[PDB]
Amino acid sequence: GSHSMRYFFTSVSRPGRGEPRFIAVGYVDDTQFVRFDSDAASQRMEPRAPWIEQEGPEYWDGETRKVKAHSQTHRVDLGTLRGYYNQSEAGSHTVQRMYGCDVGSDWRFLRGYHQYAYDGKDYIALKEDLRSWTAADMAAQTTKHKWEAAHVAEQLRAYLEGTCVEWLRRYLENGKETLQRTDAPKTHMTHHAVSDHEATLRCWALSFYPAEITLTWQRDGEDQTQDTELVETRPAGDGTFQKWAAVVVPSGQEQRYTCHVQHEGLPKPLTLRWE
Amino acid sequence: MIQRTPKIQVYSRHPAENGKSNFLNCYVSGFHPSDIEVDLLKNGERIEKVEHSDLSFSKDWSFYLLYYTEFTPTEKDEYACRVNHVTLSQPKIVKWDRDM
Amino acid sequence: ALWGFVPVL
Repeated sequence: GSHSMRYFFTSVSRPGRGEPRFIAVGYVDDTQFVRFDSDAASQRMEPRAPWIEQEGPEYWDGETRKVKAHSQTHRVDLGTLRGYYNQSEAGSHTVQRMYGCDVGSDWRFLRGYHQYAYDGKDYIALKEDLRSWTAADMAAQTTKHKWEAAHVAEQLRAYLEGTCVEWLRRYLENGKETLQRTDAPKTHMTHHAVSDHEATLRCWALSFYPAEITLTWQRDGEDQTQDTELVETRPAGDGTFQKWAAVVVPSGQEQRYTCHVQHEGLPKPLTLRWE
Repeated sequence: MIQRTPKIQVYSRHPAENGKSNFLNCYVSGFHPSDIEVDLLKNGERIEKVEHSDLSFSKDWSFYLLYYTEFTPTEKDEYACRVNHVTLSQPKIVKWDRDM
Repeated sequence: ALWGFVPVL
């Protein structure tokens, strides 16, 4: 299947309470593998998955050096934007950044990303051609001009198509037991009478990986999207995910409903019925 | 400035079985800014041994965090998650239902 | 691994 590597950075100012807090996390598909917190004691990039713990001191010293450089810069970025938007020094603001690469089933480069958001709003982003930038406001355009003059897109492109994919492939092979695997969902249904003529049927999908999944309810074979309560896919905390979908059924019509489950770990789509 | 309310789900890692070790989770997602308070409660009192995941966010820039603690469910003990954020005029409490 | 060059806004 396809794969991806992504780094997420969050910088938050706190006027009158020291310098901004900076948090960095790295992911391969839906598995986190590293982190850095500017408020933590170690002041080092740290492992968050067993397969990356085997990397030597050269790796950890190198990622620590680079991550602190990211921190210092994104700490300063908050000051730069406050100026661009002429905002007061009293308020707390947020800068977010994300970059990474996607690889196809053949493990070759598919797409690359590098974008920012200020206080939850898109600020600047590299376009799909990996050569131009998207800037929504005047401020963003100032950054856009600086980056065009410094030929940032070109340097970035070399990372996205080369370095990024090379490391992703390495991680996929070193942690193949967990990254190249799939945990099919374990399923079941629950039935609960809400009254004397209506009951709730809930379809469960548990302990699955990756997170991508499709859960649906049908009545006589027709979709019941508007009558189905579907919760967001959630982390179990052990590396797997969970999700459920429910529909309220008139007592006596249970047999008309079917739950359908689609997941990469299933040899074939599942069709469940309460009976 | 943008402000998005957190979605809240309280649940256990494994299906709940009285007397068997497990983990109680409270997942908060879709919120902004990142400033947030999350507590897990046992019969109304705050549990002190609670950890949380490293701050991360979704494609639409909204934040998400998983707060969790080890616990052994009983037939009588009740649990819940209490959340406060700028979008909430009052702390929001969601009770654990072993069926959700 | 991280990108070694860090652009500035």
